[PDB]
Amino acid sequence: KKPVALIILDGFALRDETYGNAVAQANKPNFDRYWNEYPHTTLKACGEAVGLPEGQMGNSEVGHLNIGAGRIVYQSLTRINIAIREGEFDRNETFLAAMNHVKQHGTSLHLFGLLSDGGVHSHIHHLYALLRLAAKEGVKRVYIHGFLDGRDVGPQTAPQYIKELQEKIKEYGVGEIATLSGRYYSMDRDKRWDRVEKAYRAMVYGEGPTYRDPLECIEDSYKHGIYDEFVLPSVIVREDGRPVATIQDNDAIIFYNFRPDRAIQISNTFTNEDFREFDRGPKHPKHLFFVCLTHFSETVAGYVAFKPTNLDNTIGEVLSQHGLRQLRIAETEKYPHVTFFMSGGREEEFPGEDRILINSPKVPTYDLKPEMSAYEVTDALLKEIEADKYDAIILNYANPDMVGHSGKLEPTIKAVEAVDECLGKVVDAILAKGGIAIITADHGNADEVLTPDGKPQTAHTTNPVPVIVTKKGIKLRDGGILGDLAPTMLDLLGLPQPKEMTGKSLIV
Ligand SMILES: [Mn+2]
Ligand SMILES: [Mn+2]
Repeated sequence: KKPVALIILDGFALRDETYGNAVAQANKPNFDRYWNEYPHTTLKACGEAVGLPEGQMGNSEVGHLNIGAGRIVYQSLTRINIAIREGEFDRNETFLAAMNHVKQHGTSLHLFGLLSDGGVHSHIHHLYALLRLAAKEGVKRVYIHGFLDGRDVGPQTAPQYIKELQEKIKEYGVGEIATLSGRYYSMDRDKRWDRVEKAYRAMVYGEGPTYRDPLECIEDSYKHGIYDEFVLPSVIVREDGRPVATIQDNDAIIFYNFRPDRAIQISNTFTNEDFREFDRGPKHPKHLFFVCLTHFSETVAGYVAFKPTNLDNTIGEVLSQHGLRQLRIAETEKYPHVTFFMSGGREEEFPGEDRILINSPKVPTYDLKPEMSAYEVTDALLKEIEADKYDAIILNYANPDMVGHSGKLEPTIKAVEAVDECLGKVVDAILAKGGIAIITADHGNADEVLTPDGKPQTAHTTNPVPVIVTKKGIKLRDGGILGDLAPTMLDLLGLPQPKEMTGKSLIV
């Protein structure tokens, strides 16, 4: 069994400047030899090249969606942007139905979402559109519960978004910031239900640090070294000390996040009839008209404003269709991208698809353990390779992206070095097995963890990703995009490529 393996170095891109570039500064003997000894090229992993507005950096969802699809996958951010531009956003029946509910049953409208213009999980401009729409629809009571970013934008940038929002609220004549919480608590994706609960109880019970001014809340957090991303779920209160607003029975909630992985958990806490992860308290809110901007999961008992469209014949499906055995492997942090997103937004496994989940280290931030679980993932898979069970393999090494998000150079360099070591073991095992490896990445991050002034850079970059096909004797085209990865794999697998896959094999 000569396996063909697609190895994704999450957040590993190619950038010339070496300043703050942990990818370049790291000692990657393994990666370097393969780059030198095997055919390679770079791919566009951002902007229109992956279904995003021009300029928009890529990410795991977008990245894994496009890699697994073998075509340019139209993204949510773009789609909604167009809706707002074409005046279709204001005609959305789900939004209107939610607005009618609060008006008809005299309740309140609550707006959930990442407060920033990162564009990865949301865009603050989408929130303003809802605020403008709520004002147009005559919705009296509108409350904003913002989740502070600092991961897709500057580490301490919330003040400007809060400011801009406050200005929009005044202009539009509706809205009131009710709570502010770091996305660390309100947008967890590791089933750390303790974090989630914290966000929940601030929102529905008004429990947590209380302030009368959104900005003083932020000022105070920064004062304690707690920045945007990690801001404790706080509650804004009125002159009478009472919370500005708490989610109650029959209230409506519009969660303006369009990325699912970090939205499902809190969405379940709110809509799940029977919920066990933790005790929501006996007086917890019921009968909430819950609206998801896009589809999060079948579990979320709520409506979807922008309904999804099937992604047919993604590599997972073509491999399965041809009786091949495939394995998806990754540690917690990237398990959803190597499975859900890779499979074209599909939850259920394909027949013949196996999955291995390795638990990420039990650390708050991964700068505290740069090697994360890279070693456990390598050992588990090395075993799978010795067994000779799989035809295709999809491995994702989260380290570069996860610790690069810390905005720290040394830890990110350590991370990159840890993965290189692992990468050599994996590819060397593949080759020894007579198989071929496609070493690549979904987008950049670790190529820039410091700003020009030397400050922490906690977000992705727009740099191209590397592409190595460990198959001597071949050449790779150059104007490639992620959507060209799947066709190349099928090419290597010698399987026919579906018409759906509009991408082109990188092999000449
Ligand atoms: Mn990624
Ligand atoms: Mn990332």
